[PDB]
Amino acid sequence: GDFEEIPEEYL
Amino acid sequence: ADCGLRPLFEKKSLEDKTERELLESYI
Amino acid sequence: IVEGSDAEIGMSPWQVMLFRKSPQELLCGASLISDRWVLTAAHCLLYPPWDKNFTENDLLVRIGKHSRTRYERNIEKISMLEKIYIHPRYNWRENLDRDIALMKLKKPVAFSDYIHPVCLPDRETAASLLQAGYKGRVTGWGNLKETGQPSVLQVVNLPIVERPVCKDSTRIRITDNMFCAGYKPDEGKRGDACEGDSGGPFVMKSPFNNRWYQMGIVSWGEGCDRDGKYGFYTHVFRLKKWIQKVIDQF
Ligand SMILES: COc1cc(C(=O)N2CCOC(C)(C)C2)cc2nc(NCc3cccc(Cl)c3)oc12
Ligand SMILES: *[C@@H]1O[C@H](CO)[C@@H](O)[C@H](O)[C@H]1NC(C)=O
Repeated sequence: GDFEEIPEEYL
Repeated sequence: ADCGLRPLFEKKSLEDKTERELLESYI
Repeated sequence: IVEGSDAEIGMSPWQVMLFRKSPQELLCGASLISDRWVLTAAHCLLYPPWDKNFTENDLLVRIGKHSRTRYERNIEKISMLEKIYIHPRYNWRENLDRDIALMKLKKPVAFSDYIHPVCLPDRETAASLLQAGYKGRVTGWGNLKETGQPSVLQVVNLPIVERPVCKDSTRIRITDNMFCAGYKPDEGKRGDACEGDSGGPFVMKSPFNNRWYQMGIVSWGEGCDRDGKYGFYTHVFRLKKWIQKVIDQF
């Protein structure tokens, strides 16, 4: 992943 | 009512680096 | 964006990133038009020739961003989609006529220094500003070149081009719902949108009321920043009856 991980709440 | 006025620019009466280019094109 | 520059902080606070899930990638640009509504290009969501058919749960909306890849803790806000609305006469079969869609957010986004809506033009705005030679501004996190990717949001200012010149640059049928922009070969200067920028805003700053209006939506180009080619933008004002209808009903 080129993108930094997003907080799990948004997933 | 406040659309299109940027907090860090118009709201503070600061201009960005290239908006004058747009204004100069509006002849 | 090809041959643009890094955005200033808070320069384009209506900029929205459409972000795909699984797999985590840039889907398209978009723009914030109220606390609950985001504007984009229909082809960002539905485009059968490329097997693109995104549903609400496939995508997130990321607002207030500057860095392309970082999670911008305490600055950006991440929103879920309630419903996508694509123009019913969007022409994906042919020339991307009416390349426009709306997305309603599940929850209203709080405005901040970095998050703020753009205005939509009325008839008078369009008539005053949508003139050959008048420049607008295109922003996005799309490719830096046709054939790499930016660290931060890119910005380029481009002139609107005469309708005949637009038509004569392409074999594609150009409709009244489109306008084109960019420099001519003899103008020396360069710049264009590119892959990943579709759906983002073409904005102009009214010299009458000093507000920013979204006049266009980044739609398509034949490659990116090619000599004698232009970018084609959805004419937002021409589609505003549809915009108004959707927001009024839903
Ligand atoms: C489906 O979406 C697209 C199709 C095509 C394409 O290959 N064609 C050839 C066949 O006819 C068309 C009308 C469908 C266009 C190019 C596209 N470019 C973009 N965005 C990047 C971009 C690049 C440069 C300036 C702008 Cl304003 C935007 O989306 C494109
Ligand atoms: C896209 O997906 C929707 C929802 O599953 C489906 O109903 C629609 O027919 C699909 N459209 C295509 C592939 O054009």
